[PDB]
Amino acid sequence: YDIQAWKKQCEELLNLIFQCEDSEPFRQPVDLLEYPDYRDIIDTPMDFATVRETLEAGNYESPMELCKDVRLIFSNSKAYTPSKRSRIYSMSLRLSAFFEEHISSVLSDYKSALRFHKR
Ligand SMILES: CCNC(=O)c1c[nH]nn1
Repeated sequence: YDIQAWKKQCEELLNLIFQCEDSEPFRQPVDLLEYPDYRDIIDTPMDFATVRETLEAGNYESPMELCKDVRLIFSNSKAYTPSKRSRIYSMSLRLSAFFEEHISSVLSDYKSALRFHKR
């Protein structure tokens, strides 16, 4: 029933993602000195510290908005990878599976609570 519960649930999931070794390439914005052509390929950079900062600033209204930005971290990795076998892309796929497995109940509980609120 709690329409605000998603926020702490997302904070806890972000904490788990930061402890996961697979999140290392995605914890901070991609370094342009490391990947000089990054902005020629990626229009909208995204990373987990930016997601956490947006959440802590009170700049997400719903967990769907947070989801959209986390999914953008993974689609940017898929678009930038030179190979479906690359180390960083392979890390992104495992981390995406872990994220999707955990965000499912957050989204469901939020949408259910909002439907109850507007009944
Ligand atoms: C963190 C920026 N690099 C990537 O997303 C990447 C590199 N190889 N495969 N994907």
